[PDB]
Amino acid sequence: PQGFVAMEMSDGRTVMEHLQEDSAELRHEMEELTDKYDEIRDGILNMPSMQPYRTNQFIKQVFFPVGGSYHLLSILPSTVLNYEVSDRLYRSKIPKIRLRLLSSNAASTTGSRLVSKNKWPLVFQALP
RNA sequence: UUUAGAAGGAGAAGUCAUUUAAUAAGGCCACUGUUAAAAAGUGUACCGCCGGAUAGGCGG
Repeated sequence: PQGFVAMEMSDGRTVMEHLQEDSAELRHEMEELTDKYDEIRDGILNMPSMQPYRTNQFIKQVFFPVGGSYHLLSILPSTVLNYEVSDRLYRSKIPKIRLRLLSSNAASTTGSRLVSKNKWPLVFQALP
């Protein structure tokens, strides 16, 4: 579905936009291929929000002091910011570094759409 | 109690061949360097005698 949604129609706009519009062009296109179009659209537009329910050895877990007690933070990285920053730094003169480490297979198994698009992100060079 | 904790990046190799950088030219004019210092520091040692004496002591 992450590939399906990312396709561009004849006007160059995403299937996401045409689904949100329920555009007659997309309805006509899909109904020529399947009768399930209404259920596909409803499922895509009604995807649940990802909720944390557990933790693992692999998530970075960090103690932070609060009033002499310590809370146990679990740090989640942000993909929307990583895509946005990697985009905006591609078009600016700021001192920047490109991380080029993820393979395509590794990026795919992160399971994100944006990480598959943004496998080699640009990032700020915060150096002395 | 720290985006915690972990890590072998590695082997090998012909860069070669050739070449007009030339032509020309006013750097000139003016100018107050200036007053005042103990070279000190005994620079330095000498010649014998006792002692197997390299050790360690002596007179002048």
